[PDB]
Amino acid sequence: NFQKVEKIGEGTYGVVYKARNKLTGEVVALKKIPSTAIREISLLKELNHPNIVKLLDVIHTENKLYLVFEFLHQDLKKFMDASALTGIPLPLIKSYLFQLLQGLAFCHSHRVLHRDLKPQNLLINTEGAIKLADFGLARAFEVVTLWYRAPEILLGCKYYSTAVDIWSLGCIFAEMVTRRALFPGDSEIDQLFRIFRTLGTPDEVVWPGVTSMPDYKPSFPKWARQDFSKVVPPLDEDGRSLLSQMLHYDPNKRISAKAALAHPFFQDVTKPVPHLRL
Ligand SMILES: CC(C)c1cnn2c(NCc3ccccc3)cc(NC[C@@H]3CCNC[C@H]3O)nc12
Repeated sequence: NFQKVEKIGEGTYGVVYKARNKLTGEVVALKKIPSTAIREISLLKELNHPNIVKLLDVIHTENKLYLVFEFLHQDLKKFMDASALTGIPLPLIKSYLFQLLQGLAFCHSHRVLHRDLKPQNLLINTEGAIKLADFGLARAFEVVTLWYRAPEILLGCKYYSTAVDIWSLGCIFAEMVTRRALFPGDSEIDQLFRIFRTLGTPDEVVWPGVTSMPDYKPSFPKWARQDFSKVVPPLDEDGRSLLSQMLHYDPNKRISAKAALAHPFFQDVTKPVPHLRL
């Protein structure tokens, strides 16, 4: 029912093609991937928001799974690699952050988490919109990147909360601003140790219950924190204050997406259009 145009990427969950529906003329992203997955995925069809890549259809046929998504022309990694010499301008960074926080406040209010936010999962159009892609696919179901993984996941917490998406988004914010990934780990311990080196080794004072976590070891080295002004210059004081609340160790103290939308950093938010080369 779909004509493959080109290979657009390769996810955890299978390979993705830009495709054309032969009956409608519609251009879509076709992703080819147990009764349990079916019901979860079908619940995603109703989870609709302008800052979430629209799931158009779930095609369970000939004992196979295809997800048909809205197509967007560009991802945030490629826009960042392409914006490398001058950086993404601040008003655009802020507008993308604000829109992503809208999409997360939406999903989280419906008790749906992403779990794997990353620049390659954040898709942009020519209208200045940014959208979350693959929402809900990790709960429904190449080396997987760890750079955006929240410390409670890395510490083996089995029951992650919406706080894990705020951490990832925090990491992406820092990266848009500095033009470098914040925590580029290449293994779980390297990832954890890069977080500790920047934010301090967490203890019982900043994160109660931490030393009881499954993969916590008393033997972790103990590094002191660094100042956000060393970590993300040239971000201003409001952006630094928001980021630090998005990067709180304790997931219970981490700001929510809805509180983050009220933060003074967003007082002058606007919706710029990007210069996009397609
Ligand atoms: C949510 C999906 C299925 C969708 C809709 N548009 N789009 C684009 N568009 C950006 C793009 C366009 C042309 C060439 C490369 C990338 C890229 C893309 N890449 C797939 C990766 C692997 C699976 N999960 C999402 C992403 O990490 N997935 C999607």
